[PDB]
Amino acid sequence: MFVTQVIFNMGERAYPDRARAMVAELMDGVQPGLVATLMNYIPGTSTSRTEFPTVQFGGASDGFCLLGFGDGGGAIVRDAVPLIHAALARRMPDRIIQVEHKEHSLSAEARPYVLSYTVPRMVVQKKQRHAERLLHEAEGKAHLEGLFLRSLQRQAAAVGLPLPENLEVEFKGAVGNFAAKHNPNSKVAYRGLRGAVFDVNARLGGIWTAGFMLSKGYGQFNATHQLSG
Amino acid sequence: MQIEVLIRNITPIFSAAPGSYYVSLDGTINPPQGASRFPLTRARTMTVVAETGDGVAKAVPLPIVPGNTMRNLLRRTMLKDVIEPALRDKSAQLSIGAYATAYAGNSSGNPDGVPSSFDEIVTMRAHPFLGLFGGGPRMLQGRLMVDSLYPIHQFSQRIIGSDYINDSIKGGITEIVWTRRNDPILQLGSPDDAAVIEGGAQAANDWITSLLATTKAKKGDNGRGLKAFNAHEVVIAGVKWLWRINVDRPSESQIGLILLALNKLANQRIAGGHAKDYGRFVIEDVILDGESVWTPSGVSGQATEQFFDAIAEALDGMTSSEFEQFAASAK
Amino acid sequence: EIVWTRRNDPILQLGSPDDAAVIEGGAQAANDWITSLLATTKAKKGKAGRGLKAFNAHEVVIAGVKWLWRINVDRPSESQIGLILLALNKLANQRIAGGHAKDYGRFVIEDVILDGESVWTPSGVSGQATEQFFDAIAEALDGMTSSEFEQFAASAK
Amino acid sequence: EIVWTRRNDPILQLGSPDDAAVIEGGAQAANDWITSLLATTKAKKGKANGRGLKAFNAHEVVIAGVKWLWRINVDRPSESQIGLILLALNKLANQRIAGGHAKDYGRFVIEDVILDGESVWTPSGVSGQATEQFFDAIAEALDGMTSSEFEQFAASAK
RNA sequence: GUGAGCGGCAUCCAAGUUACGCAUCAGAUUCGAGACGCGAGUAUUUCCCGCGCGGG
Repeated sequence: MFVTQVIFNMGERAYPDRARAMVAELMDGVQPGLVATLMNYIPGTSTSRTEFPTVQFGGASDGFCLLGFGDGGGAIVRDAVPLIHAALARRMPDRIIQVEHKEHSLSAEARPYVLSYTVPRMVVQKKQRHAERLLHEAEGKAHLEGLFLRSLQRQAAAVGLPLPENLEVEFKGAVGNFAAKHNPNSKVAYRGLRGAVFDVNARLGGIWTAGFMLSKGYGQFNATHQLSG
Repeated sequence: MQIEVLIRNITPIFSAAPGSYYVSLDGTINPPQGASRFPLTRARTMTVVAETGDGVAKAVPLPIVPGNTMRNLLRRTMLKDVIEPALRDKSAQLSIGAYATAYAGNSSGNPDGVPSSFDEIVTMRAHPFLGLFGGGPRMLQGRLMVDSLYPIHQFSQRIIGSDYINDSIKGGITEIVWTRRNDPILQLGSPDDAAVIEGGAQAANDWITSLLATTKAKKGDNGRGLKAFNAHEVVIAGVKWLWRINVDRPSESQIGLILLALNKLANQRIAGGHAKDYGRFVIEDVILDGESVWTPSGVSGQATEQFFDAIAEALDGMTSSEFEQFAASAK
Repeated sequence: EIVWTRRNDPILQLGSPDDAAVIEGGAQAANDWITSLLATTKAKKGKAGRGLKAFNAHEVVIAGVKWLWRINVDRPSESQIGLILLALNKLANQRIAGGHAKDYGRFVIEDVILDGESVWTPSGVSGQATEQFFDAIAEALDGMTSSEFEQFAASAK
Repeated sequence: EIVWTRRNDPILQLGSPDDAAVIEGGAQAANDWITSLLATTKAKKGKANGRGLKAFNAHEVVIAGVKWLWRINVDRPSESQIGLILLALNKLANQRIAGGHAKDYGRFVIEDVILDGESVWTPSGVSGQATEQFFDAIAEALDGMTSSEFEQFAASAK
């Protein structure tokens, strides 16, 4: 029930995707086993795994953050930080990279009270045939709480955490919209919504995630530091 | 010769109790396993029998300063402030063994095992310093009965008495003080900060990489690392204490020596917390066989002038020969 | 209760040139002492005369407990009872056992029971019931000579 | 239980000329005593004929508070003899069972006295209606007792 | 009917007196509750993982 969060203070605030590319280039030199383990690539290939990715990325005020879900992903992050830190030190000799490790406890429990949660960035579209289902909010809303519940169940199963069988998550409203871009060469921008708020009948602990393509660092939110309503 | 010294500490007293104790983040001493448990250095306590107002007697822990600590405080005051200057004025030097015997009662851990001649016994027991404390190779009985420092509390009334019932405190007099330790390198965030370090950024990054390497092991030592959050327990400030000194038939020189030490006692801290200025106290009253000889200028008045004259006369004719004979091993 | 006692090495606490100014040889003697201590410690640890540093414990009865002391005499004279009561009047001036350095053994008498009768006053053993004992022992002391002690201690062979 | 006992040389606890003032000769006598003690101790250590006053030994005792059974049988006694035994039992607790006079050893209290399967012990002592005849008989015997019987018993034929 | 038959080692007695586990010994030296959660990036499809639909 442990999710290991590691913060790298590059000195300059870093993009998620740019950080992913930079570390992938840096990892490419070092032992390939750790490389393929880190970016969830099958040994010998470069394919994204069907199963819930456990090691992912994320932004920070002065760098990028490592989020290793589950016991296995936490262990991978724990024995991978020294090598990536050494690589970062080698790559930037003009700045001092500093690392602090925060090992969190992950748990989720149900309460009769309705708990309101906010997510900064949301992605709800992958393919145009799926966007045909997203053509209007009438079909969009069901897809929304469906995605939230599916993501919660997926991460609970991946970390082996029992989840309240009587959950009812309800999307509340929207504030802003953005665009999600998978690769620099890709012209397609996926759907993106900012200031998303939803109601859930459970007290969420640790850090949870929702959206698509966990391996970049979008759609993340810390339930612990967000308090509640 | 009964001496009762009233002591009020203007800083907390920290006499650490031996052993490893753990405290939670909310002050729970020895908290149940599972929650955060930080090490706690408890304050010295002595279980004593006391009445809590219900008329029955029960053993309760009373935070004290151990009597041996106070005896050594008196010895160090006398030496460093009265006898060492007296020997330096005559340019007299104590040998290394004599210095060890004067400062700790003996020079080695192996006692001689044989008695001393009666002439030697009377010579040392008449000495202003060695008579008070004694010890040495051939173990000698000192004239000084130095007791522990007892706070004036409702729990010590069965011990100290009810004479000082006006200074008593009913509640607890201990407090948890939380200390930390941040890593110096972990505070470095800019390249110009580490310009003094050999290699600067490279050395700092290597050191933190080593820290991460030694931190990877959580569960299944050497190089623990400069990081800690522990706590210690201190007797709170302002509490009034009682120190009782009994002396077995002293000469006036020895009483004058003790009075001089009491005059210069406030210049030395009681116990522990040197780094944190703990142990600072002021003497509020000195009672010599039921009479108060304490003045705002210290121990003065015509009631104690003979003691000061005797100790001054003894110091003006004091040589290292007595200490050398006392510390000499007969085996 | 358990009291933890510690003994320090004065030279280890000696860390100023003025502190060693009183020692013969000055800093050289202290350095020799410290290095000899280090050598002895290393030899003893490797091996698997004793230095000054120590850490012990001694176990004491807590302060404030009441005790009962039973003194029985078979067919005593008035002078002997008077002597016992005189000793009990001045008994609190002496310590019971052990811990002279640390002022252990101090006590106060709460009551003295004399064949079922309490003869303890706030100012000691006083009262008409004890007057004859004190008078008899005073007379005996006024008539006390060393000849009895010398005759008692003289060997018969 | 085992009790440890010590003996001390009094001259070794002298610490002032006042303590030795009562001693004839005084400091000289104390010094002579201590010198003789040191010489004797060195001789005994080397040899390993007077003995000093320093002693450390132990003696073994039965712990306090344990209950004991004492069985007394008498071969067809007269009522005077039974009454005498009962009186001795009544005044027995004032005595002490065995050695240890200095340390007040041997003190006890009688809890129950059983006389031919029946309890005859009261808080006051051996009493009751069943013991009246014995006490009256022993009182009469004491009133009529004289030294003539003892003198005749102790007299030797030759 | 065995050199058999018959036959009380029994009575009385104090292990007791005297004796300090005591003298001497700093729980001391160092260290911040003050740091850590994104307003980071375009328009509609591209190699593919499970098999209309889930999803790099």
